[PDB]
Amino acid sequence: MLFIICLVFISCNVLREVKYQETWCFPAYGMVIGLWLMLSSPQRRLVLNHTRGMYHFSIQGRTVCQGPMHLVYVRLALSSDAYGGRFFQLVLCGHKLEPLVLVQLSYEQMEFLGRHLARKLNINYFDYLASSYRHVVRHWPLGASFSPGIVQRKTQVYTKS
Amino acid sequence: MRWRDRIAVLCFPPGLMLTVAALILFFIHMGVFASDVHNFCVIHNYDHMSFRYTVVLIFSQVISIGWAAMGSLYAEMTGDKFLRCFALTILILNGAMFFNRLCLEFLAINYREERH
Amino acid sequence: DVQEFITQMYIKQLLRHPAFQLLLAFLLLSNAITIALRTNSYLGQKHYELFSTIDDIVLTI
Amino acid sequence: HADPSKPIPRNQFHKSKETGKYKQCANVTSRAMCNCSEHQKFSHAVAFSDCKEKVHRFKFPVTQYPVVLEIFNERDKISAEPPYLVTMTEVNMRKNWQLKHNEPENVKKMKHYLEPLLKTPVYNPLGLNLTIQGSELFHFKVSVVPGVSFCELSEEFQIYVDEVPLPFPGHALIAVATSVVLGVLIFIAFVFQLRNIH
Ligand SMILES: *[C@@H]1O[C@H](CO)[C@@H](O[C@@H]2O[C@H](CO)[C@@H](O)[C@H](O)[C@H]2NC(C)=O)[C@H](O)[C@H]1NC(C)=O
Ligand SMILES: *[C@@H]1O[C@H](CO)[C@@H](O)[C@H](O)[C@H]1NC(C)=O
Ligand SMILES: *[C@@H]1O[C@H](CO)[C@@H](O)[C@H](O)[C@H]1NC(C)=O
Repeated sequence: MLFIICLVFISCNVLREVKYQETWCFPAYGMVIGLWLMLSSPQRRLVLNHTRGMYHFSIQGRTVCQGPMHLVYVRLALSSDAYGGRFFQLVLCGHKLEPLVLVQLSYEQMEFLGRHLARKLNINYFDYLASSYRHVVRHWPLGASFSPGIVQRKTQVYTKS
Repeated sequence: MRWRDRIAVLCFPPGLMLTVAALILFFIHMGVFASDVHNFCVIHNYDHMSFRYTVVLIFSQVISIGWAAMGSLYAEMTGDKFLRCFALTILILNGAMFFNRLCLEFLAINYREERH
Repeated sequence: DVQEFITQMYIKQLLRHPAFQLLLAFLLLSNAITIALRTNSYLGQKHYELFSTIDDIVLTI
Repeated sequence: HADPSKPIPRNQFHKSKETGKYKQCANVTSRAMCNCSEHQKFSHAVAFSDCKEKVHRFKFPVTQYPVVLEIFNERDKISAEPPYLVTMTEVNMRKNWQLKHNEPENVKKMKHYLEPLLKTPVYNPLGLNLTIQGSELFHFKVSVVPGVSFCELSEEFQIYVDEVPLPFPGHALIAVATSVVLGVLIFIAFVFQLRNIH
């Protein structure tokens, strides 16, 4: 969310110098300024340890968590809209990472780099081999502990009747 | 001892960031209200109050209430009972400040200036 | 990711909820009545305090 | 309506106590010692204020209040003419009032010359309109500009506007009050539902 830190901090600067010349109306746009630096802080880098089928989460060189990737496949959950709309949410291996959802899904090049990446990461691209509508089977490696959802992950998945 | 060691190394789950960010706001507000109710009442001085910032005070108190709400549910969504008995007060705690900072305004209404 | 959908589920079940819509309609309709009554110099003053309050309440909502 | 042998309406604050002076009925203790004639009470002049008790009352916004100025010349009383340009001041120093006037091309040059020298705007009689946005007494003073008469022409009147609706921080505040008061009840359900599912 450094883009927001990039966004708010710029707004503060343009709001840093001004001449309102109005009674009261105290120039207290600095309440934004704190919100700028707040989201600024620690780069995240995730490495696919496909050699042992592992996935360890860390950022800025400090491990947070790890888990094996024995069952590996690409899944994208449906994020429906209150209007008559369809949006994409990408949840891979039934885990809660940074959302790799399909941006501007409502993009062929956007999904093209994914197939190379899924080929680069050596995991199946289920939502790409057949990409028309909501069709993905989550792999959910047995290394994860998403029991209320990992089992439920297939429940939302269609078994093709 | 595990609980602190983890979050000492790295960042925090979302609920902690917002909720505590309303505790500082609760103090920053508790200071100003104290001085304003000081000057209105004890030194009986009507010059060193707010009324130059009567909007930013109220605006923040809305943020300080809202941010507590968003942070609270995350704790209750996680369900940690320690947070659960913690944040709920902070919602009602800042709920006390808002209903007090609002009666200090209808009291110092004939002491601020004029607009109509 | 598991949690906020419920919060999104909550946002939907509130915003799309019909009691909320009915309340907002009631407020906007009352404000329209106030506008119609303000189109009268006499009643413009007597309840000026009420019309101004309603005027601001609807805007904040 | 100074009856000095009484308490005083607003002494909270120190500066208010310091800024006080009884110009008439100045040292006596019983309002009895000072003599206020009936005409003294009736007239709106300054230095007659201590004898003033009854004033003209006005409903909140006073809009288009006509300031009719009549010049009396023994045999006749004529209306105030554009040559007799005039200035309005508020002796009590209040500043929530406006004056509207029409400027015909007979004073564009009189008005433009006098305003920097006098440092106070000059108005055209016969078209004066007064507008008031206040909740208490207003004491105005009408003075013909110097240099056009040998006799200072002047005039005093008082307006007490009551029924003012509310100082600003009292509608934006009620607005935010109801919203947050509502928004809490909304927040109640969101938490309350979590305990029900659990
Ligand atoms: C001050 O107010 C008076 C109203 O008492 C205005 O006089 C009216 O002026 C209009 C022209 O706009 C005439 O049609 C009316 O007949 C006038 N009424 C009276 C009673 O004279 C006057 O115009 C206002 N002053 C200014 C500068 O606008
Ligand atoms: C009392 O007031 C009178 C004004 O009527 C003034 O001349 C006199 O100096 C005052 N004396 C004292 C002691 O205040
Ligand atoms: C008022 O009149 C009385 C007599 O009626 C007189 O004794 C008194 O001096 C007068 N007041 C003043 C301030 O002179």
